[PDB]
Amino acid sequence: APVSGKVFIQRDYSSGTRCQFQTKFPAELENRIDRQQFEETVRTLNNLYAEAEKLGGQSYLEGCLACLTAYTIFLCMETHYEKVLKKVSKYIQEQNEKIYAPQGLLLTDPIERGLRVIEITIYE
Amino acid sequence: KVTRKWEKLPGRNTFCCDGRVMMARQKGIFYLTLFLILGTCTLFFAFECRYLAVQLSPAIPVFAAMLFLFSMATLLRTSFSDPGVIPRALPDEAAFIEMEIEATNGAVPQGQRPPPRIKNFQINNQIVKLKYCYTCKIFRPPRASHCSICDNCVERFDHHCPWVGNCVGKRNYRYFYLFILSLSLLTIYVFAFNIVYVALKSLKIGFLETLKETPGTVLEVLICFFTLWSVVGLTGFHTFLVALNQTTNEDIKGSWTGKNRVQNPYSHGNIVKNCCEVLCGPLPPSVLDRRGILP
Ligand SMILES: CCCCCCCCCCCC(=O)OC[C@H](COP(=O)([O-])O)OC(=O)CCCCCCCCCCC
Ligand SMILES: *C(=O)CCCCCCCCCCCCCCC
Ligand SMILES: *C(=O)CCCCCCCCCCCCCCC
Ligand SMILES: *C(=O)CCCCCCCCCCCCCCC
Ligand SMILES: [Zn+2]
Ligand SMILES: [Zn+2]
Repeated sequence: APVSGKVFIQRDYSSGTRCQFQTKFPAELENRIDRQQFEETVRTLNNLYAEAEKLGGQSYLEGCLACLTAYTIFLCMETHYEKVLKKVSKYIQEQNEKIYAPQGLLLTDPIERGLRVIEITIYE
Repeated sequence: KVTRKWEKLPGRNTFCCDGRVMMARQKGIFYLTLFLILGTCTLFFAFECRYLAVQLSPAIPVFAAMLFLFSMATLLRTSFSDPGVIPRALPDEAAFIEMEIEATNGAVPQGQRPPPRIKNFQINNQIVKLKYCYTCKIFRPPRASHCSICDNCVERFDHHCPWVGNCVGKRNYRYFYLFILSLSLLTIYVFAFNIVYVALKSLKIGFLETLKETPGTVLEVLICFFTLWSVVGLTGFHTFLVALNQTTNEDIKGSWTGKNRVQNPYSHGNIVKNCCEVLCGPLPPSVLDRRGILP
């Protein structure tokens, strides 16, 4: 498919140094998709990445359980962050195939671009 | 044959055991560290633990082996792993970023170098200024920096420690700190128990004959004395940067420890939560897939 222009949802460091994406609405995205579903998608991604970097009890328990084995357990077990990046990828592809592809837009997984931006590709 | 994503991945890193490793090019001193650790621990386990197990409690060599296996696992995990490298900007995204930059710069005075490309953010009620990287063609995310040796922007950069043979960033700083701590413990342990062995065996045979039996004891004493005199100071320095939640690259700049003493926005105002977030928190995976399949 041919490309008409690319916009990027820059990262947001306001709350901290943890993965959280900005909620600003692009100017080029106007007349192509209603702001409600875009805000929803960004909010769901924000909540997922918050569940990823969420400190507390589970994270510290898993860390200590790994340190009890000289960090040799990460050769066989998938860590929490990957166990939620899988959900992030699944949600992104399903949301794309559901609502984004009909409008002529593509939503990429931020794990490809280095967890820095979201490369929304506008087609014509 | 398949074309993995590491033979094309730019940078000055080395990839062995098929790509599942990532180390610097100047890994000369890494072999020296490995040989020193292994040789001293084998000298111990072969000339002093035997005696201290036959004629003392049999827990000494088992505990020493536990400490040594921990130290080796953490050192190999610090060296082999990916220190959190940021992938370079693709041509279109870099072009778009630089377009925004030049559009925001406006008319530049002639004969004067354009002002440094600096973006200012608000992190935890604090003014934080990122800096452009003319090689990666991105804006360095907060706490990131550029290793001039490896030539790839490491995330939460600390320093390019060659004694472990790899950068030290975010994904392998807990392992580096635990390797340093366990090596300091193992050094204090081997030193104390070698002194105990010499005393307990000289009380039975004498000093000259004990020394003439194995010079491995004085060899290990020298090695452990110098290794302690360095590594203990190192771990004392790091136990105060894993608590205030700072990085060596920032302490060198003297930003938070200087005239201003303004709060580092990445901290938490505590020492327990900081230690927990830096040591036992959650870490991201490798953001550049190396075992990926290129077209
Ligand atoms: C005294 C000897 C004690 C030995 C204790 C056993 C574990 C020692 C460390 C093994 C290597 C290791 O954990 O390396 C982990 C990193 C992971 O890299 P990444 O996936 O995070 O980019 O790199 C790798 O994934 C390494 C890949 C090659 C090694 C595979 C595991 C070997 C484990 C021991 C097998 C005998
Ligand atoms: C979070 O998940 C881990 C917190 C840091 C653990 C601190 C380790 C202290 C020293 C480890 C060395 C243990 C050697 C075994 C014999 C004592
Ligand atoms: C790729 O470039 C590999 C070269 C770097 C060193 C390779 C050897 C790593 C150490 C492995 C041996 C330690 C295990 C000890 C077993 C008791
Ligand atoms: C690339 O060169 C990958 C090398 C990984 C080296 C791992 C070190 C081997 C550990 C041996 C495990 C225990 C058996 C040895 C006797 C206790
Ligand atoms: Zn760079
Ligand atoms: Zn480097």
